[PDB]
Amino acid sequence: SLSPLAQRVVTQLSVMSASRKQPKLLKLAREDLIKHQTIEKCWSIYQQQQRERRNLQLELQYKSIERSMNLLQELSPRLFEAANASEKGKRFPMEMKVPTDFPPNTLWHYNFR
Amino acid sequence: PKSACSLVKPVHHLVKIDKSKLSPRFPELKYDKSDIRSPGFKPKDTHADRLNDHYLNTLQSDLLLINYSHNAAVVKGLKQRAWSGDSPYHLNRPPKNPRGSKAQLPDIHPIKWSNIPGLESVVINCFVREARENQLLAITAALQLQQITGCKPHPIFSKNDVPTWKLRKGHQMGAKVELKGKEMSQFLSTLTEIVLPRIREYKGISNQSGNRFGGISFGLTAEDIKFFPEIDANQDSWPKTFGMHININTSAQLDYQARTLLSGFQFPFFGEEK
Amino acid sequence: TRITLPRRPAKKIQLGKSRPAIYHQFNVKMELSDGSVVIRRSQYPKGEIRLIQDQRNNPLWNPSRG
Amino acid sequence: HIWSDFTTRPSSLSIQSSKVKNYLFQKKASLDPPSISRRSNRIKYSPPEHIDEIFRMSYDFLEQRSSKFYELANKTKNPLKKDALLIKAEINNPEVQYNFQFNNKLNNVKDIIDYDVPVYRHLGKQHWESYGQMLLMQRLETLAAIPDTLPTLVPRAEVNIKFPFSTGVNKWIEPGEFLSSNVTSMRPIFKIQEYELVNVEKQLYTVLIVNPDVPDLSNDSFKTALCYGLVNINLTYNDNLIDPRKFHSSNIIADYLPPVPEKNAGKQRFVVWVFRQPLIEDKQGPNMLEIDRKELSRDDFDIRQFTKKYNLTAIGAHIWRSEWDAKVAAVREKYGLPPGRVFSRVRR
Amino acid sequence: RLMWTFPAYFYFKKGTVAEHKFLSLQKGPISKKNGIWFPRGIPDIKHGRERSTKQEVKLVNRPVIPNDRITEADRSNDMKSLERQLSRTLYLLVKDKSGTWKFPNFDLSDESKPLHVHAENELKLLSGDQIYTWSVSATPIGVLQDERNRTAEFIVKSHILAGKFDLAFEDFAWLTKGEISEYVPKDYFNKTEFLLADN
Amino acid sequence: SKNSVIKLLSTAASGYSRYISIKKGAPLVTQVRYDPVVKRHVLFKEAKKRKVAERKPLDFLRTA
Amino acid sequence: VVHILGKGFKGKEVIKIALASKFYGIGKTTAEKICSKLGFYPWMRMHQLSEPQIMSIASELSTMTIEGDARAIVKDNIALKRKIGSYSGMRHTLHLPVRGQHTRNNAKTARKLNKIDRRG
RNA sequence: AUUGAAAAAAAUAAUAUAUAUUAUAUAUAUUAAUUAUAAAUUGAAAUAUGUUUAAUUGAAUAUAUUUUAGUAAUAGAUAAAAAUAUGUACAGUAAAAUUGUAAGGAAAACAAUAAUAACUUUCUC
RNA sequence: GAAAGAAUUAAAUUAAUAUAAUGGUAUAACUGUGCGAUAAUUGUAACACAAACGAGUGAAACAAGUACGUAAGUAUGGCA
Repeated sequence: SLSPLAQRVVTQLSVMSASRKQPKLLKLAREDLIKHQTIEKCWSIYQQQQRERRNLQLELQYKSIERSMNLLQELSPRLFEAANASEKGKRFPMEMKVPTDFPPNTLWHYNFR
Repeated sequence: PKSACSLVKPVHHLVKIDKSKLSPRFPELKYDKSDIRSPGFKPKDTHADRLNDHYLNTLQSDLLLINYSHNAAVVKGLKQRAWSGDSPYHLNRPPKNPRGSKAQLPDIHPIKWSNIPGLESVVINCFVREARENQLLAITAALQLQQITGCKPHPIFSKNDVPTWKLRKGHQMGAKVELKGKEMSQFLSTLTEIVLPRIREYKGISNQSGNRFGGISFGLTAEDIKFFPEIDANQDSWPKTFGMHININTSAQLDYQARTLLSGFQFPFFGEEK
Repeated sequence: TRITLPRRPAKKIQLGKSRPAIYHQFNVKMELSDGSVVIRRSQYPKGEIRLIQDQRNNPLWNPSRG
Repeated sequence: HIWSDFTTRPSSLSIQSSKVKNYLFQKKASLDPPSISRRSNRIKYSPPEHIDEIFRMSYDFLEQRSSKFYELANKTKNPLKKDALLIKAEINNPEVQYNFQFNNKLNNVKDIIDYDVPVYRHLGKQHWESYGQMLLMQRLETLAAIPDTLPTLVPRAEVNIKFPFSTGVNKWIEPGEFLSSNVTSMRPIFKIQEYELVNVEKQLYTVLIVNPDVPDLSNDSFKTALCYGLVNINLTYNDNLIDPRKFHSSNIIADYLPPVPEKNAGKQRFVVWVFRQPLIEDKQGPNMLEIDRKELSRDDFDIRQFTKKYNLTAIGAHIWRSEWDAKVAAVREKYGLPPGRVFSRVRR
Repeated sequence: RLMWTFPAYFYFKKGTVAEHKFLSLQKGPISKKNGIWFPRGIPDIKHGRERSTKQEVKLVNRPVIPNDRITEADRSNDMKSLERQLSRTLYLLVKDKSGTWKFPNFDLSDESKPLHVHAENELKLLSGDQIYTWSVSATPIGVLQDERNRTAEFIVKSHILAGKFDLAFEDFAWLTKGEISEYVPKDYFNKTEFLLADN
Repeated sequence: SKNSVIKLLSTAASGYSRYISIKKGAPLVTQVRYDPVVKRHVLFKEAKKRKVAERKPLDFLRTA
Repeated sequence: VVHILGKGFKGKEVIKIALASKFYGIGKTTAEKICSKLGFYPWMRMHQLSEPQIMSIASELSTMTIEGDARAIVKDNIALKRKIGSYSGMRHTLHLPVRGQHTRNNAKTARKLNKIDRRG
């Protein structure tokens, strides 16, 4: 009927498939449904607020930068030129790592190079 | 059929009739997939995404600061040129195609608080070419992909036909999976930390790699996939591992911006940039 | 010649009744080369893993530091 | 805690059921849902874990937001803005959501869903837009009741009709239904549910049922026929069922003549239109209007011309459509209308 | 609740020592049996799981024990330390001859070199080559300006990567955005609030 | 000669036949059309007994 | 016996030499005391290894230099003189007696394996 | 209906049950199921009753009884791979080209490649 | 200021369409899809188009029943 390789392939396929592995549908009572809706809506609102806060902050930073660069242009042309360069190949430093869940054994390195 | 003449009749009102809602056929389908009452419901925001949080906190501001060019105006792309009306044959003529390209190119905007570059989507294209002989290899590749991602893969089929390579048309051959949001972020984090350091002579992603507009890519060999912890868990069940292409899609206007963004997430870049 | 698994009749998923594939996933703790632990969701059943070769002990990822 | 206060706020914003309210607001998931009436089913049921504390936090968050909105709402002077503020404050209230979703909107009981309350009215409007309004629009366009009678419609009020007096059965007419001559023998009952902010005391309404498809053999075309005409009707958000109780004999500009389609004349559209009166400033009380009853004719009726004359704006519509059956002759006889014509089966 | 069944048949092979341990760890679901009332409905089972409920699956050789997120420095409230807050963005503040706190100022007399580079050099000089910094960009984030002293302080952004600071300025500290408000003046804070990350 | 003609007879004992054309291996055809004689639609089965290529039964249930 | 150091082995197979076999970075004496430090009773087969024990086994091989990791070291020692003026480099590059053996006749062996990355 | 936990109802739909009318209505009642269907010496597990440990719980463990496991793809109103080419209803847009990308190359697959005025909704200074 | 939607313009009929060539095609005929599998039905066909005739082509409509669609409806085989 089937080889051992064929069997193993079928098993692998099954791992991915939804055939006889999935539970019943999540039914709720009307009160429960409402509670869920209120949870979700509030959360969504909170997320929107956070986005606006961050977005606003970014806008403020941009405005400050603009204000700075105009001033620099007014005062010292050479300094302005130096500031406003193409940073095409700018690379973030490899020490600035993505913050983990829990910290390492040695928290901070005081010596380098 | 009395005729094939298609011709949508005009209306006498501005109300937008959603035809789906007027039926009683698919009552479960009227609910949004986000809604709890839909069978399509899935808990989306299950836990705090770490890479995304990092981007929000540290990187995004830094990226904005980098990308500020003073009084930078919009750079319009190559577009379809109109004809000068110096002849009456120009009068209903289609526009001249773009200068260098056949297809139109997008406008490059200055980076401000709104349009800072960020990760948009990851796609993991795995086309196993031995599966022209063995269909079961495609299945195994799809499983591997699923294991790696925690996301449902989609089967790739042979779209073309060719004699030199023993390839038919309409044959299942490997799989793909578009990661988005938190799963994608996790996958990137795993790539940065676990997998890519275990690749021996790994210099990084090439600086000559990428789209013209905010898309960067690279690929992993069958040797490299055995470093993923899910495959590592049961390497026995992964003898014939399959390589894969990894298309990272950013919200970057240009490719150097995208590269910079990826560097922020601890991706090394080695080659000479364009 | 071509090795295949021959398909049975497909099961009709009705419109609206399609359910999203929520695979069984465990919360897995990865301790990297150094003692920095990180939680990640994973399909293989192993609550704890400790890694030997990571970015946190590779020279490319930190140039300054049988 | 603004949503627990009911000094200034209406009673309708609370849940009237006590058990349901208790279930909503508890400190642990101990109680079982009042919705599940049967014990065995309650036993079987298991709500999702941790739902209570999070729900409470969400309530607090949205309650705070509502309170903040109210701080603005009371300072506001202009009425539409104030209403909008009120809506914003209370729309995310769980209790009002429960009330609206799970109790009838058509024949709303005032204590549960009060359409005098702005939030509930907004909810009702949204519900109407989701399905019933779209359906009505489709039936107007497909049947060709808009351009044939009255150019366009911008649906504002939800209009539902009924024929209670003829047969006995209770049924709200779905737009574009085929009703028997027995069903539509005696007059209908309207319900004009208004969702916009409007002056309830001043604003009058007119209702016109028009039959565009009565055949005129001189013209070799059709003509309109005003089958039923009411004017100067007073609506209120909750008190809105236009019945012989409400309107007086003075309000009837053309008293109900029934659908009596001729044999082979075809299907006849009867499309009720609901207009609101023009509102005059510097005049307290409801501004009436006089109709020249000799000028307007029933056997031929320019609806558009009439609208132009009295400066009406069509807010709502509904439509049924009648064709010939055996009982139309009986209906005619009852009303004292003539025998009724019979046309050739072929449209030659 | 919505998750699939764990496909144990794949990850654990039948008739193996590893499977047996997993089985022992697990506890099975109650099956349906004729002539009995199940008041929580009849058991719906497939691959050995109650479909009606959530499934729980209980699982050098060493237990992975994570380190405490709060630190010794945090406990002591040492403001000069870099390990004192691990979940927040710390910013270097400095106290001058007067009682005021502020972000490190430096006089740019030469104006030959670029501004960010000069800043970095000044920092390095202050440190005694303990610090290891990285400028995010050559562009200045903002300016602090005033009428009494006709000056213009162009603010650079830069990231401490690996080093001490430890040292004209009297004292210094490493603080979050919330603590800087307490330390620094109100007007100054208003000027430079948005530059700092909230977390 | 790749197509032929059968004789779909009417379930109702009327005699009405709706001759249609079919391939050589014609999945025993059964069409539901109008039987004027009996003033109603009805199913039409083949008349002469022909043959169908060994068509495998579909495995709706999982087996072997 | 299992996937020990990836390319593992089989049971019944006494570990001592088993390591000398599959592994290339270790063999003979090295594999002998390699078990000694891990202290496994000699004449002990793979099937008997208490998985946890293999863990130590693995780490042990990491400590010293094993696998084709050393294949390269020699490859470089070869390339070294080869890169300098070295009769060997010719003998090695051409595929000829690098040990100055019978080029005239018995030299097929050299031609068969002796080459830039010899150990193939 | 029977146990847990600690007066009633009121949308919508669906099912159940009834009854009004030359009106597919209403009345009360409750919220089932929603990826499945034979055939498994052995795999797994649940319950009921058989021995030791603190009447007695847990453990082991044996017999019946069953239940599971026959492991298999689409989870999307799918959308230019192959599959049905007549009807209907709903919905969407292709190809080419170029910058790419493990093997990959002229020729596998995969990703990206026009414009946002206005309009609405939500947050927000 | 931001998101999200609804989309709108442009471009396109070069793709594709059961098959030649032309004509048509995105308002899509083309593509995906649910249902279905019935109208790839049954009597009278006016009236044109074409046309020597025999023939051929479109087809209103009347009547009987079927199918799908909330509905408007559409369907007497296929874009021609």
